[PDB]
Amino acid sequence: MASLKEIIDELGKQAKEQNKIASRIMKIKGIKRIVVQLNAVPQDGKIRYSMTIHSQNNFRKQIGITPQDAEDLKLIAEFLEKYSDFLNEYVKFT
Amino acid sequence: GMASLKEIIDELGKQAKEQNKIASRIMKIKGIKRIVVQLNAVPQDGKIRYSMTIHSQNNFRKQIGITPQDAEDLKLIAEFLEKYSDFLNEYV
Repeated sequence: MASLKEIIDELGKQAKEQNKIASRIMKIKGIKRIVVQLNAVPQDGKIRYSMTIHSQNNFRKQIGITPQDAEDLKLIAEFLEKYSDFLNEYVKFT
Repeated sequence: GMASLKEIIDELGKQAKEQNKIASRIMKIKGIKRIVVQLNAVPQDGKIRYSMTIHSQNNFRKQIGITPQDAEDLKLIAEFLEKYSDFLNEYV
């Protein structure tokens, strides 16, 4: 896995050089469906960086995240685990 | 608890059937600050199927679809954010 610095630097150059958003799907060990991207976003004559999560089935639907979202993500995982058997048995998902 | 969630699920299906639309309810998860879970009752040709989506509370269009099987992915994302917190907070 590349360092966060190696990623930010490369995307920043791409964004500056191409004057567009440059993104990379992050390779995080064990993450199988949810996609995590780093984005270099040109704005106000400089480059800004963001981290976003997506499905592998629609990238335009996304949530921007920061370390401050860590607890929320864990609480959601805990909810899913708590009710996993119930939901899988009681409802048909689409 | 499960008993409440069961009733919420049935009532959400009823609403979707009666109002001819997707009906949604935000799940009551204690301690959430920003990213909330929504249950959706989705009509498909006289059957109700369900979906779950997570959203930013400050902008519900910012969302992704999830299932119970995604618990591990969410924990791994959280753990990544924790491990690299200092760098991310400074350079994001």
